[PDB]
Amino acid sequence: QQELKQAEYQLSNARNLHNKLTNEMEACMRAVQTAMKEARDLDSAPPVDEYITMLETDEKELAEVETALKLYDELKKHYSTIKDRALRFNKCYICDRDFTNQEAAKTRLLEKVAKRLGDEEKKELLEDQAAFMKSLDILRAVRVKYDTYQRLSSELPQLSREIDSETNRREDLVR
Amino acid sequence: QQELKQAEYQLSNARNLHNKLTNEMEACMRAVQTAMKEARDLDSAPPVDEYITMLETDEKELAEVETALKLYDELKKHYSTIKDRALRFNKCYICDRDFTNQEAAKTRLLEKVAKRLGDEEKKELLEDQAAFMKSLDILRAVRVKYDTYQRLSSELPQLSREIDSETNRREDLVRRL
Amino acid sequence: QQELKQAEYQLSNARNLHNKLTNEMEACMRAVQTAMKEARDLDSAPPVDEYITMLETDEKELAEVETALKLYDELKKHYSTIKDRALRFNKCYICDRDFTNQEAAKTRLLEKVAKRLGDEEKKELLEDQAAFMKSLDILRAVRVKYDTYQRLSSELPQLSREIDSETNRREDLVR
Amino acid sequence: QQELKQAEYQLSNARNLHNKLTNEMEACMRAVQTAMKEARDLDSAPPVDEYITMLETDEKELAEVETALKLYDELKKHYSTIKDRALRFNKCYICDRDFTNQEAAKTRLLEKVAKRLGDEEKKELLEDQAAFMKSLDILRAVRVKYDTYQRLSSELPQLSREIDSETNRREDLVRRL
Ligand SMILES: [Zn+2]
Ligand SMILES: [Zn+2]
Repeated sequence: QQELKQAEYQLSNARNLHNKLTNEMEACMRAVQTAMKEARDLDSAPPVDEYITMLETDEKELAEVETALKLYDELKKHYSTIKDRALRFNKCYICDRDFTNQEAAKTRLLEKVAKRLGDEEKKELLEDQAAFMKSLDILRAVRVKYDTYQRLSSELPQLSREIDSETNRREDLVR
Repeated sequence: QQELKQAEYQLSNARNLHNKLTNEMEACMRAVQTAMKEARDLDSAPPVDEYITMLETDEKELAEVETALKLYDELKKHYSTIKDRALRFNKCYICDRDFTNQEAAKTRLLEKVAKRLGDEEKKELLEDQAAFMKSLDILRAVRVKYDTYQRLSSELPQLSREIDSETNRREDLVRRL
Repeated sequence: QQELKQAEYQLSNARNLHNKLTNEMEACMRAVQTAMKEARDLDSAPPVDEYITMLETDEKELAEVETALKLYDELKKHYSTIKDRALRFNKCYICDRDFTNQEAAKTRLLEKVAKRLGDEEKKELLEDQAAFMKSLDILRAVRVKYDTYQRLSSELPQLSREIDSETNRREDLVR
Repeated sequence: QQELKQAEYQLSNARNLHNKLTNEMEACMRAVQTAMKEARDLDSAPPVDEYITMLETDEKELAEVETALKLYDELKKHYSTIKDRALRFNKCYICDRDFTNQEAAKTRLLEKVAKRLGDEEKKELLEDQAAFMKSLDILRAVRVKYDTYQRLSSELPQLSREIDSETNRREDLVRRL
């Protein structure tokens, strides 16, 4: 008799805890699926297990375009010193030979370096940086909801074992 | 009085949980503090909430040396094509003028590109990439322990206020009875 | 008269040189006026000595937009670290207070920094840097021609006076 | 032979002009070499054609410290508005939350911002701006001398060929006697 009230109370606490934890897990899954759907502009939401890959892709695809942005800048520094020493000082930067009576060789150099540094590349990979940064921010915002979804996926079966064991304890304890 | 028995049972469970959760936050705190001490080889462990600044520091200091390595490679490609067109084809790559009877200017070019080349910059950037990646991995390993320490820092005051309220009810009600 | 032959000889050389140098000055003037017309996209070419003021105009208008580009990037780092901590770590970066039960204050922070992260300004002042660099290169290309025009404007009067002195010499030396 | 004496007269003028223009080139070279020595306080004068790298490096080292000064001022403006909203209105500028019953968090904000507000960095950037502008002005003062030395290095060999032709032809015209 006396401990059956504890067995019933424990089982009731564990049932209600499992229900509440399940609801929170489902909410986190919805939120993370909504983020995955909008982050890449998907027509239907992917499986929750795909968030880790979508986040790693974004973390890398952003780092790639940011390396490429500094790459363009450092190359454009070098090509500008080539053009400047030709225009300002009548000279090829690499071999330090002047262009006196050699205006065609100077013209060829300038027409070459002008084709090394168009602006449309910078426009495009700045648009890429903007899109990958937006997408990564959307996935970073739900990181803690995926992590709670993950730990609740380990905690709910452990609690369910406790519920089933206490259910059998109750079913025995009647006599 | 079954309602007082429930009130004492409800406070028991709460006090015991605040104990279990306090022990878990404190373990999380010791784990993240030792990881912070280890990651930067510190003489004593920093405050628990310096974790975010040194994680963000390692994330960006690693990204910097990885951009610098990729930059060095691209510059080394370009300078190699300059050296190669001078050695293989007797030409300056930029202006398309040969070095026939100009061996001193060819020599100059080659000595210049040889100074825009060198092992030490890649060697020491690779050591820095290895060091920041080690430090970042040590801090990333405890990310989940920092996040639970933080969530428990919200939950313990809420649970503590709930106990205080329950304790007051237990006091007021045992006086009534 | 041997020295009258020598006089008519050097007077003639000076006269022909004054012509040659006059034609070189005029060729330089037309080149720098053409550069000034195309550099700022003018309906008519300006006076030759407007060159130095519009050159140092382009030098400083370029330096301004390049400082503003570097400024925008540094500000965008600060605003991004503020956004990042709010999204990733649920804290305000400045005061180190979390947003638990305060998601309206978190939302206010994120909306405020988003209004500090627009790329229209970068798009526009990258067009400005491209435009001022083009005009500065056009004006830099003719710098040496302008400097020759300037030195010949000192030399031609000096030589002109020489001719006239040798003309008086010749006119005196006939008898 | 009047045509031979006209050829001797032409040769004499070219020879004397080459001498005059050579003396002018050497005067230009000396001036730019002493200016390069002065601009960076060098203990021996560099080769005349290093003038372009010295001018380009002075232009960019000046321009970057002038950008750094503008950077520091805009950062100091932003940090001043953070300090001011905390001191004057008891509030965090970023999140719009007051510091009532939170004066430790207010104190942390103010101490963090005080560690950004360092005036020594402006002193050092102004010292560097002063030094690079002095250096650049020394090199800009000799710009016209270097551009002169450069045009004369094209003209003297052309005139030297003309001499070598006329010195051959004079000797041919006395062989013709
Ligand atoms: Zn070349
Ligand atoms: Zn705040």
